[PDB]
Amino acid sequence: KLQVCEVCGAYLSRLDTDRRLADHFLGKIHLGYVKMREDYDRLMK
Amino acid sequence: VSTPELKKYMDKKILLNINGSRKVAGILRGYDIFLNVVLDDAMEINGEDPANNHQLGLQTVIRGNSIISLEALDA
Amino acid sequence: TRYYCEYCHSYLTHDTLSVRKSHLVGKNHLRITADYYRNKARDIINKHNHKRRHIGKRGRKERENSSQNETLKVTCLSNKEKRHIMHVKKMNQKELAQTSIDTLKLLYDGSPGYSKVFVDANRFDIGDLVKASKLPQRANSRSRDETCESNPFPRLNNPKKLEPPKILSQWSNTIPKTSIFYSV
Amino acid sequence: KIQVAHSSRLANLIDYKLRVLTQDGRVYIGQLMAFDKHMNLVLNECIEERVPKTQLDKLRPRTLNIKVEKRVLGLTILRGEQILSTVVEDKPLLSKKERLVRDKKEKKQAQKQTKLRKEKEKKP
Amino acid sequence: RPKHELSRAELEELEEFEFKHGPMSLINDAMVTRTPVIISLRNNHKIIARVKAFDRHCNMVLENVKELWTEKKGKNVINRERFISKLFLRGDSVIVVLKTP
Amino acid sequence: GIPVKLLNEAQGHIVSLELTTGATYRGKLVESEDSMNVQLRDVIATEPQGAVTHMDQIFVRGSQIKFIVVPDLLKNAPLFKKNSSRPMPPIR
Amino acid sequence: PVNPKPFLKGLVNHRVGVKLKFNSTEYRGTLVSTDNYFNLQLNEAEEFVHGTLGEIFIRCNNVLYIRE
Amino acid sequence: AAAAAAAAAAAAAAAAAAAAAAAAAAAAAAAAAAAAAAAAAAAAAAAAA
Amino acid sequence: MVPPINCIFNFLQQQTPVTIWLFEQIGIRIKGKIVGFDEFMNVVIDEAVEIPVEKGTPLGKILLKGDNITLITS
Amino acid sequence: MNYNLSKYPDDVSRLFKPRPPLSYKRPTDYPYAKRQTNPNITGVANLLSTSLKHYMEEFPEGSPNNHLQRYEDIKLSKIKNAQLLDRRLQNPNVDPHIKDTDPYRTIFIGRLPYDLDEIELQKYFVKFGEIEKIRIVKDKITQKSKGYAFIVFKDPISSKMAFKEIGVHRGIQIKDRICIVDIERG
Amino acid sequence: MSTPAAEQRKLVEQLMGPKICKSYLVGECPYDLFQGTKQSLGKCPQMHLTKHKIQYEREVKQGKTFPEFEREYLAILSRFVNECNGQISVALQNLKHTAEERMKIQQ
Amino acid sequence: MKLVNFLKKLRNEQVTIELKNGTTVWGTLQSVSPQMNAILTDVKLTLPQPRLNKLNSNGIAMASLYLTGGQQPTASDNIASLQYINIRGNTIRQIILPDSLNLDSLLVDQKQLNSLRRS
RNA sequence: AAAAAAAAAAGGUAUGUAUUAA
RNA sequence: AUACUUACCUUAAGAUAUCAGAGGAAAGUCCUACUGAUCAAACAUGCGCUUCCAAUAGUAGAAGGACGUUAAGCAUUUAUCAUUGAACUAGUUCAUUGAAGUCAUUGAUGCAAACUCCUUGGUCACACACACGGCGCGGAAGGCGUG
Ligand SMILES: [Zn+2]
Ligand SMILES: [Zn+2]
Ligand SMILES: [Zn+2]
Repeated sequence: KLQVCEVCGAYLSRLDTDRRLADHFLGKIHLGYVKMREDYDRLMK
Repeated sequence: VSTPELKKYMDKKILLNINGSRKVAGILRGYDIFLNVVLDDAMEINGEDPANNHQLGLQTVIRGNSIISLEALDA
Repeated sequence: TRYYCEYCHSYLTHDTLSVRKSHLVGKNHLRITADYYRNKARDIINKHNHKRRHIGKRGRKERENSSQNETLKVTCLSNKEKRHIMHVKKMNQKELAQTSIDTLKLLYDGSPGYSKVFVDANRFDIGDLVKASKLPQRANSRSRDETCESNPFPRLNNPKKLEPPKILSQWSNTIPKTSIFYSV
Repeated sequence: KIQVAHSSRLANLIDYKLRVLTQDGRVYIGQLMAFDKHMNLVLNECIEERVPKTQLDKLRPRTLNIKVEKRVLGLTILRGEQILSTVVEDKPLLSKKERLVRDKKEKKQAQKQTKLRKEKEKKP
Repeated sequence: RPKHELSRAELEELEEFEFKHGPMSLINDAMVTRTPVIISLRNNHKIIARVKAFDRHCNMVLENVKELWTEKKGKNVINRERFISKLFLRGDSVIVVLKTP
Repeated sequence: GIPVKLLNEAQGHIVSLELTTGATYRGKLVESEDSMNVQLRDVIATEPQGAVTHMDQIFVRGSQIKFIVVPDLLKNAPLFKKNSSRPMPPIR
Repeated sequence: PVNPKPFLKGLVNHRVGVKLKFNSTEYRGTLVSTDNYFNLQLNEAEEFVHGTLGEIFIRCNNVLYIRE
Repeated sequence: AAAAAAAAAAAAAAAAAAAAAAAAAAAAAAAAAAAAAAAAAAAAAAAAA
Repeated sequence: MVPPINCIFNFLQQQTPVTIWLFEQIGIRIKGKIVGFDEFMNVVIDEAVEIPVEKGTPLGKILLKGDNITLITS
Repeated sequence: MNYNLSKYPDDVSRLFKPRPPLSYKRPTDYPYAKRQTNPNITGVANLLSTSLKHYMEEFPEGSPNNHLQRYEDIKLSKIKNAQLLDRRLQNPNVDPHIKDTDPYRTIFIGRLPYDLDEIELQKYFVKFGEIEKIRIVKDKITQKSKGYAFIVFKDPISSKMAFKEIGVHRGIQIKDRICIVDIERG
Repeated sequence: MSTPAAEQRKLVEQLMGPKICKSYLVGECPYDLFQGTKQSLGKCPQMHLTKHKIQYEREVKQGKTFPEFEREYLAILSRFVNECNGQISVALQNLKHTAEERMKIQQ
Repeated sequence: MKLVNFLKKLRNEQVTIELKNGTTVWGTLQSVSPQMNAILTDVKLTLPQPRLNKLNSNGIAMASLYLTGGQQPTASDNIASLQYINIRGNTIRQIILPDSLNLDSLLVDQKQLNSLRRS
């Protein structure tokens, strides 16, 4: 029971609420992919 | 070897005592493994607060060897 | 290197400030260590001093002066009795440890500055620390701004009368039997 | 007073009450427990003794009685940089034989712990 | 080139070079040629002596040491001399060392 | 070494400091490193001449520390066990 | 963009003064060689604080600055 | 949601963490809607037979 | 974050003049143009003057040891 | 304690109670700002070098260094080793223990047992082809076998085959020993 | 790494001694982000040197601004964007089903 | 080469360890650590008297000397006698070793030869 | 006359979710 | 304890007494439960080896403490700086404005005593014995020596 986040390609359960997900959002993988998406948007302009 | 952990301190206005006598106050910018601390808008505190206090420069760096105690006056 | 945590007895490989900081803050390590110092602390009270005895030769004078004095009877409880009474005494000490009479906080509950002092979260000295003392709260109030304008009359069927002073369980038969006046 | 073993190093002596001299002219007296490569050591119950500036003139050359102001600080950890020299004050609460006894019993208990842990992990 | 890259023997050749060719060659040439050297410590008095040994940290073993120390109080000076046969000197106290002609 | 490990074991407890400048910082220890430089929380400060103040957060350099006073109940802490039995280390 | 070590490699066998940190004493002489710690060797040095000194070894910790 | 995650997390990453949290919640709602549509299609397929 | 020696490298290439305080025992402060530096924070100063603590004498291109450095101030 | 900002609960935190605040004692030492080692070090004087002569006339000749002679012994010994190697290097068309026929057909055997025999080596070397000449290296001071030999064969191809076969695998077993094999190398 | 003077000499040598790489005015590069995580592996091409970085970021103030670095930086980045999207597809294929619908067919 | 390895062969000799304080220690020498930590046995450690018509001696060394517990009350001059002093290495300034021992035998380091004999 | 391929995950700590009984 | 999810991270190097001689695989290395010397540790074991181990034939005493009292003991020395106005000698008092300002003055420094209380020891055995400075059983701490 989980939904894969498009950013980091990793799995996120809906029942773990937010405060656990913050650890996944502040990790190096997810934050890095967050930046790379934004960089793609930078380069599309 | 290990970097000192100032990570919560940076960008906060901080007072720190240079050697025995002196006390410098400035907004912490960066730091290194020797605790060399570079800060901006430095001011040298003295007995008379508005009077004898005189600013140093736009950017000042401090040798970690002369650092005694570092207090942040800030959140 | 490797960091051996001797409280948990479990190794952690290639010590680093991050992983070691995470382990030390960990809940399991927390319980293990706290319990460890609970035992090491209960021991010094548990351990009997057992100081050494030095027996000298009783003199001829005090043997004669102490012989005319009659021998006193000693009382010794049964094993089944002494186990229970030791349990009771220890549980009484644990009670006197946790008492900490707060009644002053109950007296001033409706004072105009009660929110700035006795709430202790919103104070100055201890106020800012409690925030960082809040647990990480992983998964699953009395604001300071109050004024006297709330609760203008402290008594409108609101308050409970002050709790009666306590009494020792042993000597509870010491109490004067009857009150002087008729309460409802 | 007390005779220390003619060859005894800082590792041989534990739990002896020591007398520690720093660069500033103050002394820390207490039981040593651990120490380190750079010789910063851990004292159990220790009291720092100090000769005031006013009593100091009494020590200059001419029975002297010095009033040595001292304060009690328990379980400290010194710094090797400050330490100057170390002297022995007393010998431990336990004799050598008794310490051999408690060492052997402690080791046996330690082995029993490893066995009770190994066989508690293995079957479950 | 930093020292942590080199092997165990490359440090030995490095120290051999530094002693043979380098600043401390002033002391080395002084040890072989039996030339007396003057040494100023940071304690502010000066030994005239002859170097039987020396080392990386500059600590050195000496023979026929002559120590010269003066003291003054309120501009009242006295010169004191103290003779020693053999000595071992820790190298952190020294500042300047000269080789006499 | 054990002396530094005992300082790491004192985190979150009230400790005292003596800096080689002569001051005294007594308060609660938040962080400590293997370089002995510590940072303390809600600390009372005594200047070398006795003037006492209060500051919420402090960071001190370990080289300037002289002695550190640690809660006494850490004396019997497991670091001081002479004969101790560790299991085998995991293979990595 | 000269750094310290090439600056000492460029000052070899040139007349250099060196100010120690204590008495404001400076040794004026022809540099001979330097170590990795910037130990100094000097020829025909003169002590200014007035004298003439044949050969000198200067340990690294006591020097304040080096000039030409 | 802000008071719960604000304590432990640094304040500078609190904003981007909050936006990522809201985005995740929206994605969860979308997945729920898709599941509901699939359920409706299954009901229609059961009614046709 | 701006590491301190990065900031010093910004003193080298930006050619800004700097005043630098020494240890409290010596009693002089140096000022000049920081050219280059080493890992030990010992720096070469071009066109440096030593001021006692404005009649100070000009020094030169001078290598100054990092052991005596207290502040480097623009 | 009241707050106890800690991992531990209230009962464990109140168990760690510190000793009471340290009483204040006025410092008996020099303030950190005043701390310095002795300044105004008198440099080495022309007057000091003038006082040198009293020391020089008293101890004109230094004691000899006998700990350096231990090193000057070993280094000179190394130079003499190099000289003996020089005596050997000047000494294969003269040697005529080595003057046997063309070196292309000369195959070198080594690590042979000192108790070995010419017949067995004639068989093991004869396995790879016909034998032209054979010579066994013995010391000049006495007849003890050095453990090496040179075998000239009728064709160089058979000598190479013997080097590869016999020498390329484990060494060729002869008597109780494994014998290495190669070309003449000289 | 053993002493602070060695690490600091390494950092100063990074400060003071085509190479392209890091490019865009904000941080990035594909590699530098994921070090220590399972995803990215070790040495990466060319050299992200603080000297070149300071030169380029100062040329941002100079404003010469020729986004050839960005035109290489799309060829670098968008490939990783597509890799992540692909991994998403693989995970979506993996997760949803199993032996699964067997029992569901049973239902 | 580490010249401290010389001091480790001076064991069981009468020596004076003259420290940075000016304090001088006469005693029988025991094992010297690689950091030059010097441990002695039967020691008389004192301070010299600068005469110069009463020039105040080291004020810190007098306190550190009385605080060893070894200074006896009736000593007229400033001295102390005690057993087992352990001295940190960085405190040592000079070491005056006896006149009898020969340096040529003790100054030969076995590692220095071992490096040359092996090459 | 000559010829041709490679063998592999590791395992530590922490957090959340589920299971181990009248 | 098991399963899944997420986060944080991964190997400074080398060595285990020295010296010398003989042997095995001209130079060097490695090796010999090989031979000698020296060193170190553990374990035993000895010395007419050294020091210490408290009254009961009495209400004691030795060592070490009090972060104990007398005790506001006795004898000393101390309580912020700057600006403006009034008076004033030729510095002093009062009022206003600003800055910082450990608490204490029953303090702090020096001097000394009395009292009270805590911890510790073989409170062992034989002996109340006119000598020229021993040779009871143990325990503690050392030094030296042999194996
Ligand atoms: Zn995600
Ligand atoms: Zn743990
Ligand atoms: Zn890159």
